[PDB]
Amino acid sequence: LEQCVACHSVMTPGIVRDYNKSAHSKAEPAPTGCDTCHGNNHQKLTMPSSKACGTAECHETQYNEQGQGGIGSHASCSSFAQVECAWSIERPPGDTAGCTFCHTSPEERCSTCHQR
Amino acid sequence: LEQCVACHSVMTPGIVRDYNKSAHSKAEPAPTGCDTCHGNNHQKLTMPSSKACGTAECHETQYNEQGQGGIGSHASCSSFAQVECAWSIERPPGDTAGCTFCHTSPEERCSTCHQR
Amino acid sequence: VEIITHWVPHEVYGMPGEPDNSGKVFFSGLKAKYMGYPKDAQRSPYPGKYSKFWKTLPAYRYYIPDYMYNRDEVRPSNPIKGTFKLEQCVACHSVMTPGIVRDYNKSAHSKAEPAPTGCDTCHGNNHQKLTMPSSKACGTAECHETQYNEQGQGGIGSHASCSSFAQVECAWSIERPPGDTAGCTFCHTSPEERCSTCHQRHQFDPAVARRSEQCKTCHWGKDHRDWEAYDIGLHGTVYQVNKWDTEQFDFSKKLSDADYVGPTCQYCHMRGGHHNVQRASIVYTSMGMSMADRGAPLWKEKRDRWVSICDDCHSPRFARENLQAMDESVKDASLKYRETFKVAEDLLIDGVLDPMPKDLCPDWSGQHIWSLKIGAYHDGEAYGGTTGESGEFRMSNCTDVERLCFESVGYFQTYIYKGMAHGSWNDATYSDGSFGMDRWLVNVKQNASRARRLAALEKKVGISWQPEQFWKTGEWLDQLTGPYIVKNHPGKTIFDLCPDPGWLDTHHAPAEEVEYIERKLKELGITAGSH
Amino acid sequence: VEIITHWVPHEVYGMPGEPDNSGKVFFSGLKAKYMGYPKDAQRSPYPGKYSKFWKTLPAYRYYIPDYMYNRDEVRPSNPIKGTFKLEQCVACHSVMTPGIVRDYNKSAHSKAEPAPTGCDTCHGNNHQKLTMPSSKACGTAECHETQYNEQGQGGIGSHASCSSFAQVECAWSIERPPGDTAGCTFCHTSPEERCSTCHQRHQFDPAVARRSEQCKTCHWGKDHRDWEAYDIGLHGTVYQVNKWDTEQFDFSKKLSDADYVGPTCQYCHMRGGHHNVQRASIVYTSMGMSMADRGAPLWKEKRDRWVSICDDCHSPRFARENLQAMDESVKDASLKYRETFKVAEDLLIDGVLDPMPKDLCPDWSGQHIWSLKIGAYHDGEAYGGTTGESGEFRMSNCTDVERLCFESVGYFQTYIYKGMAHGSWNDATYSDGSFGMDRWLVNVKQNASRARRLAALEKKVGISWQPEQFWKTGEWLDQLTGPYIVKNHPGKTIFDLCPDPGWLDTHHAPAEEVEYIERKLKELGITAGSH
Amino acid sequence: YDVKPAKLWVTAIAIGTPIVGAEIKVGDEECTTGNNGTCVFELRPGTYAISVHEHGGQSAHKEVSLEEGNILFVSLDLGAKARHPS
Ligand code: HEC
Ligand code: HEC
Ligand code: HEC
Ligand code: HEC
Ligand code: HEC
Ligand code: HEC
Ligand code: HEC
Ligand code: HEC
Ligand code: HEC
Ligand code: HEC
Ligand code: HEC
Ligand code: HEC
Ligand code: HEC
Ligand code: HEC
Repeated sequence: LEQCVACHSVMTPGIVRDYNKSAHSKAEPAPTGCDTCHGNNHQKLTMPSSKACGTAECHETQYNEQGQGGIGSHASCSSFAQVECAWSIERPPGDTAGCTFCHTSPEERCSTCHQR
Repeated sequence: LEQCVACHSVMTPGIVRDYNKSAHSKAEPAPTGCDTCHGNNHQKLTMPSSKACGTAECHETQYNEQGQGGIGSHASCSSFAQVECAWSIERPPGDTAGCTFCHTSPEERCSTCHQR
Repeated sequence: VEIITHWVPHEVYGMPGEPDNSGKVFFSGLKAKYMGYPKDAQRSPYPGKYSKFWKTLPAYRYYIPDYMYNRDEVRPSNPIKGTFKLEQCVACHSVMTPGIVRDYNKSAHSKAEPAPTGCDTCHGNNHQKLTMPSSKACGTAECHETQYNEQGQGGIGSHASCSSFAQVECAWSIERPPGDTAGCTFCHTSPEERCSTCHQRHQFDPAVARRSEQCKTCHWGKDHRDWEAYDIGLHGTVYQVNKWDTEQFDFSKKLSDADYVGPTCQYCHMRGGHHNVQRASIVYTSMGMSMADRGAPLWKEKRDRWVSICDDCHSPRFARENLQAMDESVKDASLKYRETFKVAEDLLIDGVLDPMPKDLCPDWSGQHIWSLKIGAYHDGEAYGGTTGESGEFRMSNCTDVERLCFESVGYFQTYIYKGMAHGSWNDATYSDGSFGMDRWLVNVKQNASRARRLAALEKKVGISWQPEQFWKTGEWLDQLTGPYIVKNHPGKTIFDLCPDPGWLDTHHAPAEEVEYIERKLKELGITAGSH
Repeated sequence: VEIITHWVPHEVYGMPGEPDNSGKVFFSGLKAKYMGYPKDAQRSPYPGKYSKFWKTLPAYRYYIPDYMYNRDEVRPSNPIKGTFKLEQCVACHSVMTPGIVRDYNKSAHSKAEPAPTGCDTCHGNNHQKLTMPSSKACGTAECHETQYNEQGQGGIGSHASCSSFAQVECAWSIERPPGDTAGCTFCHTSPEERCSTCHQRHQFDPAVARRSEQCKTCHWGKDHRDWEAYDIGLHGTVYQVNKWDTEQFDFSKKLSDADYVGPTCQYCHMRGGHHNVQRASIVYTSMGMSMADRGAPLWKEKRDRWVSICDDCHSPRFARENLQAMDESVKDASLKYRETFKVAEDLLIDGVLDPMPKDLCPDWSGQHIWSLKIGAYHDGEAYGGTTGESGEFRMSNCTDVERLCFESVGYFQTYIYKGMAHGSWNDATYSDGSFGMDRWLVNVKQNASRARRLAALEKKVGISWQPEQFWKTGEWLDQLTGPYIVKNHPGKTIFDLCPDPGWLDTHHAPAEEVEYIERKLKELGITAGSH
Repeated sequence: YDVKPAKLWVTAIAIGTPIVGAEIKVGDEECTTGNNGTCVFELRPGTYAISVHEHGGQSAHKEVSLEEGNILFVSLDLGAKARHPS
């Protein structure tokens, strides 16, 4: 984790500035660090979805709460509305690029509302 | 310079620990930093020889002093003894690898005697 | 300098044929009936496979204390009687053996709460039925199982097997009379058997254990210049210059949190405080006598892990390429030796070796197998023994050529590996390194030249050269096991006489290591080896 | 590495036939005309039996100062005139030789009341009549008679006789040009003659004298690895790790109160601060070249005393048995040498030794006695010399077989004794110990084989081998005492030419020593030895 | 000395959607997925075989070599046949 922080503190300064402010960094006995969310192997990095945040050991409560939503909620706005979006499928990508960027977020990424 | 120190403090900790102890780091008005000896561009890094240390603005005195040496001195132990070393040339490299590591240092690298 | 035969009271001077164990002065130690080791002295037999031929001294009791001391059939008699409390131990020894109590008192064992780890915890209460605490005693689950188990993780050539394999089944030790090879018992048993290694009894200070010098008392000298290479290298220069400066070397800090200016033996080999000292080693190479390119793609992970250790104070490139130079120096070394062994091998196939193996005093087994014969490379008439069986590799009781080969590979080569590994440039060149192997090759050549020039003359003059009596027998040679076995058990070898399973038979390589090799070999497409 | 014949100005290159003392550079030291030592240089003759043949250098004046400096006939000139007060010595030398005054001012001598032991007290007031203070000067009744007398209690091979016997009657030193063996004068004279030994001038600090390293300057190297054995052993490991930790080693304490974690040379050899360093020694064994079972009942009381010293930090049993192991190593070592010697002796008796002593350059005495001949054991025509007379034991001016024998007993064997005595297991085995003797035995056997094979061939072909000229004469050989005596005093030996009584004539073993041995031999019923 | 165990996340997907009630086998350890479709395993260093089974009859396999203190997220898709009503 030390290495992630040190290297990125210069490479992507803003991310480290944000991380250091976050409760995740201060957590004990062990912090929720870059490696906890992204992995240790730089050749096998991963992007943490809502499923990653919503693990039983972490924030299952919020994941399950959100997941209670029906059609047209934050629970389905990617899986239904966007993944089966008529216009997006119909057209060249880029025509409706913004739709991917907007619709997927609430369901898939918990950096929504509370920014990473 | 800040970036050299911050990144290497974790990547190569010992070097930064050493650097911080050195008078070079404390020098004013401007410190003799990693960039001063190695360069700013990480794709165009350089290793500082005795010539680099012995610049008029820096330690010309010690460079000139050492350079007063004749044959078989610290002034010629690389350029003569090693560069024209019969056995080293004759043999596969590795047979006499140690000779390169030992002979070049006094003449070429001022990290001799006072460690980097 | 003379062999002084004056001044010393005349009445003590030893005369020819008088026992050596009389204690009389024999000048240069000559003309004395070799009486041999006190076979009557109360002691224990060594454990293991070659138990029956293991001649032991009393001193040997302390060195494998589990078998050689703690048994009711082997325990030495003690003048002091009664079963004592801890307060009693401490009161009495504080004047009887004062140094021990000063030590124990300094130790944390004495302060431990609620109950202290006291003399009796490690030795017992009954002063008649006293025990000596082995590694197992320290390494109880209740106590220090962690470090014990860590250490036991070690494979062959480690602190986990250095007694039970390398010593209990030590060729020469068995062959020779004890005392000849006494130092071998005192040095090999310690790490595996006695946890007072590195952190000395009875103080057991981790602070002093974390010091490089601790390793020197074994890792020095003729067949492993570990200390000498480290000490004289720039790491050792840094170490010696700084080791008492607390801003540079703080020995109180645990290795985990250790931020020295330069590395210690422990910093690299006992990284994290891991008691398996071999935990970071790439592959076992018989002391550096066997050859391997450790930089090769096969060992890429293990060499990368090494680069991760150097990483603390150097750029990966610097270390990576430095550890490469070692590999080259290792490869160029085995080149030289191949030419050396060739010159030696030729004299045997040609048969003009002076003398041949069959003429020499029989080896520890009683066989007349070639010295330098490596079983898994050599087979035939001129070699001797069964298929795939090696000779008794040694520097003793053999030709100069056989000697200068062993010397070259088993000493001088090991200065290039350990010399280059540790940053001593001279140990791998001028100081009996590469240039030493050079020297020996010249010496081996000339010693073949002479052996040929002569054996050619004796053919063209028609003399049949008889190997001298001193190759067969001699005052010392006669004391060895070979001559005994030849005479007493004529239709058998030492292996025939000692049938029981060896250490190798019971102790295997870890599964995770075999797996890694197979994976990396198929990964790169390189075939495997034979049996 | 080349013999560099460039860069340096040619004007200073020595050409063939030119004097070596010209100051010109002779490449590889070749082609120079040997001029020898400056015999016009103001100096002193050496004292003792062989004064006439003792070639001396000016520097030697300091080393046996009573005879070589303090006599009016010998005292060197001095550019500074006048007789001075102490204040004047200090003031002038504080600038002229700053370090000496710095040391003096730190010393207790300077602070002493009512009057200080000043420069003048030790050197004199008259600058034209300065003297160098010997051990006799320090050991005056008014001063340090105690330490002088203590040291003086030592027998042969002690600090009491290392100048007067060992050095003053040193065969090799007398035989050779001075400078060849200059180091021997500088090393040997000191303990007996100069009390600046151990506690350096001009500070004379007992605290620095208590440090183990003090002994290393003399007690190291080829023929006595005393320091090396101690240093690398666990005692030396403990020492190096702890020596600067005041809690483990307090050098301010007197040796009577020494409560170290581990022992120092002084702790064992100078028990209680006694200056007779040999006090605890069991029996003199000629540097350990001669052999004795020190663990034999004969020496029970003396061995028990050693156990009393080890007792401080070990159980009696542990120490006793460890020293028993030493005894066994010593006995097994001489077993090997007996085999080695037999090979060499057989070559002489069979007359096939290449060459025989008669064809070598004459020894220091001017005789052709066999190098390895021990007068107490050897007698015959082949050995040479009168009955009971020994040869000049040497590694020089002899055959390889003679040389290797000297090396085996004179170097390697001593590593076993000193090694085992000080706890260096590798010094007793791998590091030129037991296995050193093994290697040399092989080397001797090979050399014997070759010499016998040549002799056999020469007989059959009808060549009578004429020993080469270089065995008899040579640039160095010609400068020795041997050739000079043969040429200039044809019928006589050095003993004839130096008839004065020697050290052995005036110095005998103490009454108590003879008394002890006689008592113990009667007690055990062992026959007394011969002359 | 403490050997820091590796942490392995295994996510079971059916063309994007998480599989609920799938069983993941890693070494000797078993986990039946919740709403996440994700199981977290704490494992000692070594080579392991990951297998994801679901009651439809679809399986996914991956072999993984874990070092000391490794963190790895593994995402295995079992295809459209692994998607079941309700
Ligand atoms: C026999 C198998 C052994 C036992 C039991 C123990 N040791 Fe050691 N040891 C060594 C060092 C350099 C240290 C310091 C380690 C560090 O800084 O992390 C230690 C430490 C211990 C400790 C303290 C436990 C702790 O780390 O908190 C214990 C209880 C311990 N050791 C037990 C060095 C060596 C060594 C030299 C090579 C040997 C042979 C052993 N230790 C063996 C044992
Ligand atoms: C973009 C990343 C969003 C942010 C930030 C917030 N919401 Fe959202 N919300 C978003 C989408 C794409 C959808 C549904 C799309 C679909 O599948 O039809 C929603 C849904 C809601 C709803 C439900 C609407 C319905 O018709 O039932 C509500 C009430 C809602 N969102 C509220 C809401 C609030 C209060 C937010 C701030 C805290 C918020 N959303 C953030 C996209 C995004
Ligand atoms: C290795 C990196 C060295 C260190 C550290 C020191 N010296 Fe050195 N020295 C070294 C070499 C390779 C050579 C000469 C090689 C050659 O071209 O022949 C020298 C030379 C000297 C000399 C001159 C020797 C001569 O024959 O004229 C001296 C007097 C000398 N070195 C002393 C010296 C001292 C005192 C050092 C410590 C402060 C020192 N050297 C460091 C290699 C290295
Ligand atoms: C003597 C009592 C020892 C001390 C003190 C230390 N070590 Fe050791 N070590 C010793 C032996 C007898 C052996 C192996 C013998 C054998 O069975 O072949 C070892 C082994 C090692 C190794 C492994 C070498 C290899 O596998 O080829 C290493 C890396 C090692 N030892 C390092 C080491 C260090 C760093 C020590 C000080 C802390 C140390 N050893 C102490 C004997 C002794
Ligand atoms: C106290 C000041 C000591 C005296 C006097 C002697 N020894 Fe010692 N010895 C001492 C220590 C602190 C140690 C280190 C203990 C450890 O755990 O390693 C030793 C070590 C030895 C050893 C080697 C260790 C072993 O194999 O057990 C030997 C063989 C040994 N000591 C023997 C010995 C003998 C024979 C002594 C008298 C001449 C002697 N020691 C003196 C502390 C002290
Ligand atoms: C780190 C900077 C090291 C220090 C300090 C010491 N050694 Fe080492 N050692 C180091 C390396 C990189 C290697 C080579 C490993 C490889 O296989 O490539 C070694 C080698 C050894 C060995 C042989 C190990 C083997 O063959 O498996 C031994 C026994 C050993 N080193 C011991 C040792 C001792 C006693 C040290 C203190 C003086 C020491 N080493 C210092 C790296 C480093
Ligand atoms: C000038 C005074 C220097 C400053 C400031 C820093 N370093 Fe340096 N560095 C210097 C020398 C003379 C050398 C030796 C060069 C050679 O040719 O061998 C170095 C070497 C390095 C290295 C590589 C060698 C190694 O140990 O791995 C690295 C990676 C390095 N230096 C990095 C470094 C950093 C990060 C610094 C800032 C803190 C720094 N150096 C300062 C001279 C000088
Ligand atoms: C050189 C100046 C010496 C110093 C410093 C020390 N010793 Fe010595 N020692 C020296 C000589 C030349 C001799 C004897 C030479 C001879 O005449 O044979 C000795 C003798 C001893 C002995 C007796 C050896 C024997 O065979 O009986 C001992 C035990 C001894 N020395 C120990 C010793 C110690 C412990 C010292 C340090 C305090 C020490 N010596 C200093 C030369 C020198
Ligand atoms: C090394 C082998 C020594 C030689 C040679 C001499 N001395 Fe020493 N001396 C030595 C030691 C280790 C010590 C300290 C011993 C102790 O008791 O702790 C000493 C001490 C002295 C002292 C101080 C006496 C006291 O009060 O304890 C004196 C005055 C002294 N020595 C004088 C002395 C003289 C006159 C010597 C020449 C004959 C001499 N010493 C030789 C070590 C050694
Ligand atoms: C105590 C543990 C010792 C320390 C520390 C040192 N030595 Fe020792 N030495 C010791 C013993 C038990 C013996 C054997 C004596 C015997 O005959 O049983 C020795 C031997 C010597 C000798 C030879 C003396 C002789 O009589 O022939 C010498 C010259 C000697 N030791 C010197 C010496 C020096 C210089 C030491 C410091 C480095 C040293 N010894 C350490 C016990 C101990
Ligand atoms: C009286 C004094 C005691 C008491 C009360 C204890 N010990 Fe001992 N011990 C004593 C002596 C004099 C000796 C040495 C005997 C000799 O060799 O001359 C010992 C010896 C030991 C040993 C060493 C045994 C050996 O070398 O093989 C040990 C390990 C030992 N003692 C331990 C010990 C313990 C644990 C005690 C308390 C229960 C204890 N001793 C009491 C003297 C005395
Ligand atoms: C159980 C009881 C035992 C046994 C059999 C041994 N020791 Fe230990 N040891 C023990 C305790 C409770 C402590 C105190 C610190 C702690 O709780 O861990 C120790 C201490 C040590 C230390 C560290 C000393 C220090 O930090 O200053 C060492 C290095 C040590 N012990 C080693 C050791 C060895 C080598 C033993 C066998 C010979 C041994 N111990 C026995 C508890 C116990
Ligand atoms: C080098 C030689 C030397 C120069 C040539 C001279 C003349 C001597 C004299 C001797 C003699 C004689 C002895 C006695 C032993 C014998 O077998 O003849 C020898 C002893 C010796 C020891 C004692 C070691 C022991 O007894 O255990 C020591 C400490 C010696 C060291 C000096 C040395 C100082 C560094 C140098 C140079 C020589 N010796 Fe010696 N000496 N010596 N020696
Ligand atoms: C090992 C060898 C080596 C490897 C092969 C090479 C090529 C050299 C080169 C030389 C030469 C040339 C000299 C000059 C002298 C001559 O006679 O040719 C030699 C000097 C040398 C010294 C100087 C000592 C002095 O002048 O008093 C030093 C300090 C050397 C040490 C290095 C060494 C480092 C540990 C290693 C390896 C070699 N030398 Fe050298 N060198 N050298 N040398």
